[PDB]
Amino acid sequence: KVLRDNIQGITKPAIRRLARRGGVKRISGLIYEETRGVLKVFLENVIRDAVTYTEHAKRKTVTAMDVVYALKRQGRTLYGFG
Amino acid sequence: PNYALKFTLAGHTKAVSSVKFSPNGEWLASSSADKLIKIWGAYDGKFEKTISGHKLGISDVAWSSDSNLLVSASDDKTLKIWDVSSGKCLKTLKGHSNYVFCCNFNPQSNLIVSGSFDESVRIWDVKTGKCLKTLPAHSDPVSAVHFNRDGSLIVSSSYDGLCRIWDTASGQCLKTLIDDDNPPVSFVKFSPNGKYILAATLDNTLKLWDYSKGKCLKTYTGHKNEKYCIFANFSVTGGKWIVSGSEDNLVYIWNLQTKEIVQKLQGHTDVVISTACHPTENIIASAALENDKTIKLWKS
Amino acid sequence: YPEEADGTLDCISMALTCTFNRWGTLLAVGCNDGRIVIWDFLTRGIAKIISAHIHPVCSLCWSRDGHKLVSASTDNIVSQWDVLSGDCDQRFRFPSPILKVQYHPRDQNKVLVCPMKSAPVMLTLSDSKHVVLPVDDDSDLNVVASFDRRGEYIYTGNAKGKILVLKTDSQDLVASFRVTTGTSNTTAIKSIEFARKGSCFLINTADRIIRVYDGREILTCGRDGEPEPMQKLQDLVNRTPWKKCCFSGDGEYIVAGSARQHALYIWEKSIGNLVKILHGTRGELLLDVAWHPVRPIIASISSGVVSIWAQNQVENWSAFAPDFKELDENVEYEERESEDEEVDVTS
Amino acid sequence: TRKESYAIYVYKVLKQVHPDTGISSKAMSIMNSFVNDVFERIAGEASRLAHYNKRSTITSREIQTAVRLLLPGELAKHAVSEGTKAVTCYTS
Amino acid sequence: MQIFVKTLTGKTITLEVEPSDTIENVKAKIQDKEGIPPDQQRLIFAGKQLEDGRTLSDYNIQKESTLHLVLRLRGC
Amino acid sequence: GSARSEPKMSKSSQYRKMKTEWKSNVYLARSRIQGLGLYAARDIEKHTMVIEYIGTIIRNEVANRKEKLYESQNRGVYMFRMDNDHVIDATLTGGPARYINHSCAPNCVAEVVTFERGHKIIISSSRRIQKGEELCYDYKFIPCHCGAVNCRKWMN
Amino acid sequence: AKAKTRSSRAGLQFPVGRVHRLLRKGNYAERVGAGAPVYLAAVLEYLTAEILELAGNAARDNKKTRIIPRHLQLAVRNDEELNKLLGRVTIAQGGVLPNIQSVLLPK
Ligand SMILES: [Zn+2]
Repeated sequence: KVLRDNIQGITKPAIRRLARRGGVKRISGLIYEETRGVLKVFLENVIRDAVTYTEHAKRKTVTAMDVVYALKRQGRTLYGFG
Repeated sequence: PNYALKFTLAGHTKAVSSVKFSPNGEWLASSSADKLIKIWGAYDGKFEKTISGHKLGISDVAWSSDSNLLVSASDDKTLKIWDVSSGKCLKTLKGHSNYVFCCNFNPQSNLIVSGSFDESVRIWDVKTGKCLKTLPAHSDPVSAVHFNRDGSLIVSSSYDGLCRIWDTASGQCLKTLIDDDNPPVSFVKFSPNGKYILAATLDNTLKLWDYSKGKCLKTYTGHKNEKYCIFANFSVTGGKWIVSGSEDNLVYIWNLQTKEIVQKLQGHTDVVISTACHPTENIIASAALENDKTIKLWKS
Repeated sequence: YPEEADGTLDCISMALTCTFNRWGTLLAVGCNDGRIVIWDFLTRGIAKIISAHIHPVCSLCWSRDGHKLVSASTDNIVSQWDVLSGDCDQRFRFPSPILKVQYHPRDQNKVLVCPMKSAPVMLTLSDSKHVVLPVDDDSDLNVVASFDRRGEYIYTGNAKGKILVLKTDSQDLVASFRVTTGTSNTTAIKSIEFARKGSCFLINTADRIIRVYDGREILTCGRDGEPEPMQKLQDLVNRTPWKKCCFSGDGEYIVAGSARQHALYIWEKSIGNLVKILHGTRGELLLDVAWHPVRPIIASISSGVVSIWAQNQVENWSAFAPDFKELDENVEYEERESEDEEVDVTS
Repeated sequence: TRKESYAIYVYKVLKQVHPDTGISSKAMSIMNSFVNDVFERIAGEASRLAHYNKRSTITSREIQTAVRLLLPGELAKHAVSEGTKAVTCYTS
Repeated sequence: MQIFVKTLTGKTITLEVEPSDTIENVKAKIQDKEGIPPDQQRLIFAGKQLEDGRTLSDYNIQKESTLHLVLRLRGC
Repeated sequence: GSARSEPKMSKSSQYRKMKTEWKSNVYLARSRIQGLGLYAARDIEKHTMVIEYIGTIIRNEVANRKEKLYESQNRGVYMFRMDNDHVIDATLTGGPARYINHSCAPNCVAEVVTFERGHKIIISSSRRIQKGEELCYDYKFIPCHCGAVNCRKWMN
Repeated sequence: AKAKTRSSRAGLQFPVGRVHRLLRKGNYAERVGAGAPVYLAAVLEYLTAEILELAGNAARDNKKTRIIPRHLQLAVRNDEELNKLLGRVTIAQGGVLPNIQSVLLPK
């Protein structure tokens, strides 16, 4: 079970809706690929700490408490799961 | 020392390049560049069969344990994997881009080296024949490939006197040897122990070079080798003997301790391209180029 | 000594075990569907594919002559092959499934076979005259045994901890000792391996501790001895149990593979410290580890993937220049203005 | 009244990694505060892990996990090996 | 006392020892006559170990015996 | 057909930062143009410095005997001029840079930055040269064996 | 018997008993294991060696002999991962890197 893509899977109208939630009127063209790159970098920096907590706990299932703790170390405290 | 002529092996369309005896007294084919390998004999010139059908001239042919299995170092940048009783192209070796000068089966009969000129030297498999490695064999074109007594060392010659003893298992040679000449070395080889290598320094002084020190033992005299391709031979049949090839229509046979002129044998009509030696009997051939087109057998 | 990634083998999946000859030329990859894939190093090719069986081929062993393998499976047949054309000479359909086969190194009519439950009994090639190796206790149900290096003795190992030594064919009880595991609780044995120079050997115990002994020391100990180990190896940080151990090409660098994490650990015989931890694909589980005898490159078998781990000669090749030493600043020295030995060349 | 510092150990490590290189007092105070800072961070992450698993014991396992969390990439890939080598030499 | 040690090379060695010595003192004597440090010179009687914390009478050693040795890199 | 029968007839500080990493820059790698060349196990970036042409300074006249030395052992086929005043050798003892080849698309040029100890041949970069690309310089003073795109197949 | 320090038993340079006392008397946990101060002393030693190597290199490269904090500032901010470790740390008496933007300079 090997996967190939879905870095393109975050679509073009989804980034458009996120920007129009942010209060943005008019968007140029390269913002799509640049935003895909930024999102991939941030998700790598969260999944590293989540997987490290999991492998230390001697399990095989990423629990939501570990995502909350990884975001706690990043400096973005999340409320509403633990 | 009264080595006398016995036979004559004529019947060539182009120049003869080499003679190399069988390991145990079997055959001596017409290893020439005439698109012809006629299986001639070593005892009486016994003609066996005709193995031909080439595109260009063969620089030298390899040899086998039964003195049958060949591979052609022809000048058409290709190599077929030959057999005596087949007459069929098994595979084709590709990876050269110039004259295929030399190729060998090791004494363990499991390697096919193939020397080149623009340093597209590839060591091949006998069975499969898959592309493995380009080797930076020198800074110059290669003029000799050889395997030692056991088969872990590869000597190779240069145009400035590089005696690089290449490793078979790793691929990094050990020791660099030199002379004060700038020698375009036509041929180097091993010994029955692998420690003494006879290079080609072209001012009528050919030296037998040591393994570790890189010195010479005994620097010979009286020979003629300044431009033309001449092989290098030694004899273990009776006592110590030194046999080589010539240029002035003679046969060079001497002894090691003497370094003298004690025997030269007239009978040729060209620059001697090649002599060779036999382990148990004093059966010695002596080949020459297009102005002779014969291979004259000699025997005491 | 291996330090890189250097490549791997995506040739035939479902790899299970391998070993080498004396020379280190081929690679007998054991497979799940009853196959032995043979791959070459210096030509990087697959010469012969012996489709032996359909069942999981468990054990393998090369002989000295370079002609005679021996294997077994859940097919439970003590097979044999030859590398010329795949000639199954003999076929011993036997009960009690097998773990390990082992020749005598030079008297290669005699092979040594470990069953599932009872004692290892020395089989042969031609006749069925198996030589019963008498184990006293027989209640342990997993007893492993082997030769020494030269085939001069037979070393054994139970699951209680008692070690017995017999002569290679006439079974002289010459050495007897129980291992000094813990204080009140001993442990079992899972493998004992041997070198190619010397008679040092390792004791793969099951309290996560490798113990190392020498042959001369236990022959001095003999019957009712307490041999102290040359070396005690473990890894207290990661708390790791062991799967398969081996030796170096000289018996200096112990290569023990993990059983949890897909990692190799390498020690020294003399000092006894770790020198390097190897790594690979972090999402595998490793089973078999092969050491190469004359050139230190390791093979690692997990998930059908076999990897080649060399060190690339990053120092450099130095074939051309033992001469030509380097001067850093522009050093100038421009003032200057200007048959002894007869060794048998035919030897 | 006797304080505590790491001056002699920075002396020893500097004289191992360089033959004849002196060090002023300002840089010595900098290295003292540096080692106190790194020690506090690693022990903090170790204590948070030992509370999240509901264990009650800082072993070396949690120190390894804390170093692997806290140091970015290549520096972690050297430091883990150095620590494992030190413990394995400590045993025998 | 004049004891002998049968090492791995047959080096049947002579010493100036007494019935009132320890083990480390004998090993330091072999250190002083040869140069080999005392971390390995395992004197062996009937296939066993002799500890470096005993005398020469804590194992019933008869004088002018012939002992054994196994080399051991306990420099570690 | 035979060849056997035929006879054989701010800049200074970053530069010293590069000087502190000569083992760290490259390793002696090959190139299939002729024998060796120089590759990299890294990506050589823009304005990254590589190598300095050092060795043995020939005087004004000593090249007129060095050309005779070239006929004994065939020693130096690796030339690069310092200036009208001097030439630098790299054959007896000196710079091991004698395996930097040339293809007719050269990825480096020659530049001179002068120290107190004289003019020095200094190499920098102007682009991100990637991993394994052969470094080779234009000569501007035997055909080549590279097989390059839009290649002159000569020396200069 | 004799008394070997726990530093020289493990082949280190930093102390071990001091680290063990600091772990027991900081209330980080209730029970400190055996290998933990050894492993942590090794980690601190490697980090101190890694920074002092680059500091000594810069100190040789400015023709001085000692190390003053300008060399520590340069050897930390010219690096690539120690910059990420010491991201929010001001070294006193440090100064900044020589950095000028592009378009300020005349053509
Ligand atoms: Zn080109």
